[PDB]
Amino acid sequence: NSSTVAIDHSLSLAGERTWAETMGLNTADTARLNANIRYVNTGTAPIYNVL
Amino acid sequence: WSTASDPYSDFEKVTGRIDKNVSPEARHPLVAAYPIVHVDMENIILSKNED
Repeated sequence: NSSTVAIDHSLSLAGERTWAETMGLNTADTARLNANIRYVNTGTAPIYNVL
Repeated sequence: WSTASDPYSDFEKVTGRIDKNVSPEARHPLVAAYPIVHVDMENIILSKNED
């Protein structure tokens, strides 16, 4: 017949470096446009307030 | 003033002092002159608003 009585102490030092990257997107609004345009008059009379 | 009640007088219609885009068979006073406009749909574009 035996009887074992025990005790423990403990430390722990945990250092962590986390890198993360995320790319969100919406399928309805993927792209935005921009046009570079000129206006040409090949006619004979001038035209005003051109839209 | 307009026997066909279209927005053009009898005299303008027989004289020719009219919008020339009026068809020639509509240049008779008993012939009405009016637009008929209807829209056709060539293509659909659906976009799923999912992000």
